[PDB]
Amino acid sequence: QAKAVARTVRIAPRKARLVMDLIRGKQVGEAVSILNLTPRAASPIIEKVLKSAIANAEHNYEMDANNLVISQAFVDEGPTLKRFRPRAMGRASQINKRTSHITIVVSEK
Amino acid sequence: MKLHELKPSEGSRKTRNRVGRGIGSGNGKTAGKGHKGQNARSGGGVRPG
Amino acid sequence: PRVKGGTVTRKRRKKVLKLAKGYFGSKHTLYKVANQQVMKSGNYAFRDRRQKKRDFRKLWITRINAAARMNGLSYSRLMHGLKLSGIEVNRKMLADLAVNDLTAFNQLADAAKAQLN
Amino acid sequence: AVPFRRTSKMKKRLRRTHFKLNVPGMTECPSCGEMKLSHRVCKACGSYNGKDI
Amino acid sequence: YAIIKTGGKQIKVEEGQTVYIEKLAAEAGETVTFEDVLFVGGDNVKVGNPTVEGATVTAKVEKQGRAKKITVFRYKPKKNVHKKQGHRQPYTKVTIEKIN
Amino acid sequence: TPMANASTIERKWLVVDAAGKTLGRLSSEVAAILRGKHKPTYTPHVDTGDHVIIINAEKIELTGKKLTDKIYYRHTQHPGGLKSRTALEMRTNYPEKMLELAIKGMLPKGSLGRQMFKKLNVYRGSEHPHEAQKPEVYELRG
Amino acid sequence: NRSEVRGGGRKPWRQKGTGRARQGSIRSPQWRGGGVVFGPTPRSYSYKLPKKVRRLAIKSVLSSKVIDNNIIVLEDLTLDTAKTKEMAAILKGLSVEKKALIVTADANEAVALSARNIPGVTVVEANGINVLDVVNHEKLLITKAAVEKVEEVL
RNA sequence: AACAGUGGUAGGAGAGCGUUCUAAGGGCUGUGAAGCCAGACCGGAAGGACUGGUGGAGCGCUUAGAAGUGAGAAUGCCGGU
RNA sequence: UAUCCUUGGGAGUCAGACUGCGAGUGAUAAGAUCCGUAGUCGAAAGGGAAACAGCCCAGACCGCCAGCUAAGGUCCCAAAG
RNA sequence: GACCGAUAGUGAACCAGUACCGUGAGGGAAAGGUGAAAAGCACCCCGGAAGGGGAGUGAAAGAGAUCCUGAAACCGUGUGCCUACAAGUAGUCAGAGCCCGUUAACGGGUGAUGGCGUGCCUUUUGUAGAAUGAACCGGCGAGUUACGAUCUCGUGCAAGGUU
Repeated sequence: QAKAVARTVRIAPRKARLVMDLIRGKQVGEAVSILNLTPRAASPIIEKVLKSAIANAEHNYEMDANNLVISQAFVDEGPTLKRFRPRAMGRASQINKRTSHITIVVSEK
Repeated sequence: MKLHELKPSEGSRKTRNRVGRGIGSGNGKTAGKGHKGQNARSGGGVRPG
Repeated sequence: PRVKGGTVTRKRRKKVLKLAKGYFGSKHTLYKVANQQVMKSGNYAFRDRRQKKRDFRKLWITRINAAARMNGLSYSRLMHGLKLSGIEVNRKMLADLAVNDLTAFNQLADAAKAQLN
Repeated sequence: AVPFRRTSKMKKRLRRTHFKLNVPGMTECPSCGEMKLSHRVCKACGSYNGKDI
Repeated sequence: YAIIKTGGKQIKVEEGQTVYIEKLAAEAGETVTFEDVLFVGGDNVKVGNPTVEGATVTAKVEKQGRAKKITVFRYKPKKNVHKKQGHRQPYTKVTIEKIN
Repeated sequence: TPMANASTIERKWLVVDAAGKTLGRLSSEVAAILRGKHKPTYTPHVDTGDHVIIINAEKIELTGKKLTDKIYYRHTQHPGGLKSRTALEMRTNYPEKMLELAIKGMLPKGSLGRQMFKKLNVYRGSEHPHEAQKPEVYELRG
Repeated sequence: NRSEVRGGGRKPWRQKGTGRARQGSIRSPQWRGGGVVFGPTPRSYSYKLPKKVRRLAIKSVLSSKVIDNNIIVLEDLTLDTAKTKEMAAILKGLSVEKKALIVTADANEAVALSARNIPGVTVVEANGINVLDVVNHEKLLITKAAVEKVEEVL
C-alpha cells in the first residue's frame, strides 16, 4: 500500500477531522472532487497530501492510480503555539494556535 | 565476625517511629497529636511548669 | 542522600487502574476517582458475598413452594412434615430435584404429607 | 452562567454528532468529464448547459 | 444419582462425576468413602431416615488446591479505616465412583 | 449450582372469569403467575410467567362503599392537573384499565415488570379473541 | 533552607481578593524552586566507646582469626628491594589468594612501598591495628616481634 | 494439640513491605541492564516474580548500616492537557 | 468469675447528641436548656422500623450456593399461613 | 564526600542576575542530552513551499535537528460484544447469549435482565450532604538535626565507671 503525511501544519485538527470524515473509505477521484468542490480551508491541504500519496504509490509501488481507495485517513493533534489576547482590565486570555498532522493511506480495492 | 553475616544483639536496635506516613501506621494525619489545640501546633505548647 | 520516588507511585496507581477495567470512562482512565470506586467495589463485594447466601435461599424456597403447591401443599407445612420425619436434606437439593426429578420431590412430599396425619 | 460540571467525552461526542458536513450536490461536466456542482459552472471545462463562456 | 453431606453442606452427585469440595486429609491420589449419605436417587429410591444405612459413596482425589484469590477490601468511609486482605480458600478435587 | 432458565420456556395461556370476584384477591394471583411463581423453573430475571386472559371485567365485585368512595387519582404534570375517577365509573366505562392498574401496582417495577405486564390481555365481556393460542381455564386458589 | 535560599521576601500577592491561595514567599517548600524544610546539614557521625570495650573487640576478632586459622606468623620480613613481585611470590608460597593484612613493628618501608599496589593487601604496624582491617582482609600476617608488642600492650 | 478470642475513631504497643545510598560477600548484563507497556502468576497486606514487546547500558540478591525514605486533597507550587 | 493494686514511659480527651426514667427553668412547650441515672451513637457495620446516627433485635477475622433462630413478618410488590 | 543529579543542586549545568516587570530602589525566570564518528539524507517523485514517500549512510532513521528512553492526562482511527420504553454515586453479586483461548485454572472480554447500593477528604453531636477542598495527569511538597535531660532495651565494667 502507500502513505502520505503532512506534519506540523498550522490548522486546527477538528476541522480537518470533518473534512476527512467526509471521504474516509472512498475512491480517490471522487474524493478529489469532494475536496475541490467543498468550501473549507482544509480541503486544499488534504487534496495536496492525497495527491502526494497517489504519486508515491504510482512511482514507488505502481499500483494503478485509478484502482485506488482510501484505506484509512486521520488527523493527530500536533504541537500547538501559545499566544495571548489582551482582554479587558489587564487580563490576558490564552490562545491555542493549534497544529495538525494529517495522515492518509491508500490501497487498492 | 564477617561483614556479610553481621547482626546486632537483639534489643539493642529498633526502628524509629515515622509519622505523617499513612494511617496503617496509626500515626497518620496527626502524628499522634490528636486534633486542634495549642499542643497540636508547630512549636505548639507551653513552658513546662 | 535524596530519594525521588518515581517508579513506585506510577506502578501502584497503574495496578489500581488495571483493577478498574470496564468502568465507565474516567472511572477506568483516572487514578483517584477509580480508587474511590474500587474501594467501594470492595465493600459492595463483601456485602454481596453474604447476600448470595440470602438470595439463593429465597430462590430455592420459591421453587419448592411452587412444587409443593402443585403437589397440594404449602412450603411451611411441607418442611414441618419433613423435619418431623427426619428428611433434613436441604433447600438447594430440594430445588434441584423440583426442577430435574420432580417424581422424587413427590415421593418426599408424600412422605411428609402422610406423616402430617 | 457557568458550567456547574465539566462535560464528559460521551456527551461531547453526542453533541458533535450533527456537527458535520454533508457532501455537495455533485454532477459531472459532460463536456470534459470531471465533477461539478449542480446548476453551477464547470470551472475547468468553463462550460455550462452545453455552452462555454 | 445420590446426595451426600460433606462440609457442613450437601452435594448432588452422579457416578463418574468431578466435584470440588472443602479441604480434606487426603494425599492427592487417595480414596475416600462418604458415609453421611442419603437419597440414593436415580432409580429405586431410598431416603435417609436421617440417613440411609450404608450405601456409601467412594471416590478418589485428583487435587488438593487453593482456589482463585479474592481481595476483601473494607473501608469505613470517613474515619480513615481500611482492611486489605487476601484469601485462597482451600479445596479438594474429587472423582466419584460406586454410589451404593 | 442449580438451574437458571433462559429460552427454555413454555408459556401457556390461561383464562380467568371475574363474575363475582374481588379484584385485589384475584390480581394477587394473576400477577404471581405472570411472574411465574407458580412454577418450579422460576428465576427472578427471565419472565418465566404465563400469559393470562381475563373476561367479564365489568362483572367484578368490591366490598363496602368503594364504588362510591374509592378514588383513582391521576395527575398530569400541569398545575392543578389532578384528576379523579371513582371505581364505579371506571367499572362502567372501562374496567380493563382499573384491573390493569391494580395488577401493575402489585407487579414488580422495571423493564421486566413491564414486560410481564405485556403478557396480560384483559377483555370486557366473554369474547376472548385469542382462540388461536388454545388456552385453558385457571380456577383461583383463593 | 528557605532563609538560605536567595530571594523571597515580599508577599507575592495580597492575602485576600484573589482567588489564589495564601502564600508568603516564592521560596517556601511548596514551590518549584523552594527551600528545603529540614533536610541534611553538616555534622559528624563520630562517637567513642570505652577502652575496655574496644580492646575486648580487637582481642575477640584476633581470637576468631586464630580459631579459623587465617592467621600466620612470619618472623623477619626482609626485602633487599621494595618490589611487589617478591611480595606476591611470598604470598603465593604462603597460599594467600585473597585479601590480606600485614603487620610489622616499625614500618618496614620496603614492605609498605611494596604490597600497596596489590589491591587486596594492606600493611600496618602493630600500633596501627584496627578491628575493621582485620575483619575485612580475611587473613593476617604478623612478625613475632609485633606479636610481643601487641600482647605486651594488651 | 485443646480452649477462648479477633468491630473500632483519638490514641498506645508490636510486627513487617518498599525506595535511595554505603560496606562486605557473592552475582546478572550486547547471547541485551535499568527504565517503559502488556499479560488470565505468587504472597494475609504493604508488595514480589515470570514471559513477551520497546529500549540500548548499566543493575539486582543476602546481611547490616544511614536517611532529603512512600502523597489523593493545603482556594498547595510548576508544567502539560 | 478474673481483673485488681503499685511504680515507671507514652498519650488523647475537657464543643457531646438522642432515647427511656426521675427533677429543675420554661407555658409540666420545644429535635429547647441544665442535672442525675441506664443504654445506643460518637468510635458499630448487619436485620426491622418505607427511607431514616441515637428506636427494636443483634455485635462483622476470612470464605461456603448448609442449617436453627431474634426483632419484625407470611395476598402481590417481597421469602414465608 | 554512605553531597545533588536538570522541578534537585548555586537564582544561574545552556551567553543569567540575562530576558522580562517596575519611574526607582528593587524583583527575577524558563531553557541540558543526535550519533562512536556528520557519515547530517547525493539522487528520484508529490508539492509554490513547508512536510512527506522512496533510495542511500549508519548497528539502528520507529535516530533525521525538542536529536537517548518517552509514561499519564488529552486527542484520534479501526474493530470483537452491548445499546434507541428507558430513569439510578455508575459499581457489586447473580446471570443468559455472543466472541475468544491463558503465567491452564472451577479461564478471559462483553455484557440483555434481576437484586443491593446516596462519592473521597476535612470538620462535626451528627454530613450523600444544599458545609469545606480538589477540573484532570505528572512531578515537588510537611514532625527533622545539634546540644542537654529523662525512661526503656542492649553491651562492657562493676562499689567503681569514665575521660
